[PDB]
Amino acid sequence: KVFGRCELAAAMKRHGLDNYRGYSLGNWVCAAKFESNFNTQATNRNTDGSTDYGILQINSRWWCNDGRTPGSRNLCNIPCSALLSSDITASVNCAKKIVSDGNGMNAWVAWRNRCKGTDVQAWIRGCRL
Ligand code: NA
Ligand code: NA
Ligand SMILES: [Rh+]
Ligand SMILES: [Rh+]
Repeated sequence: KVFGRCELAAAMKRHGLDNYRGYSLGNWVCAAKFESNFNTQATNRNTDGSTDYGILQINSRWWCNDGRTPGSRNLCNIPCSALLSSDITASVNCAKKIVSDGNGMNAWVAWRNRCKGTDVQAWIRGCRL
């Protein structure tokens, strides 16, 4: 599923991301924009052999099992394919574990490089929430 901006903002708010660990909803929308272009089916291979999955590009090195990432963890206790669903529940719940892991949203290099220190409120401007 390719979400609209405000549709994704509403779905993330309902699933409890707004101000989760102090990160305003605009931070999560901005991260999703630059990670996946709001596409739940997005996948990308990493140099280490792991793969990033879904709307927030969650990694098989630590967070999910994709059956092909050797010497990895599955800390969200899910198949990586769950992160590609039109239903973002698994990606949200797994993102809450990731953002709680010590580095906050710096876990998403796209957030650090494209969203941190910017006017992220712009990502939810105009949305009915
Ligand atoms: Na990415
Ligand atoms: Na894994
Ligand atoms: Rh939902
Ligand atoms: Rh509201």
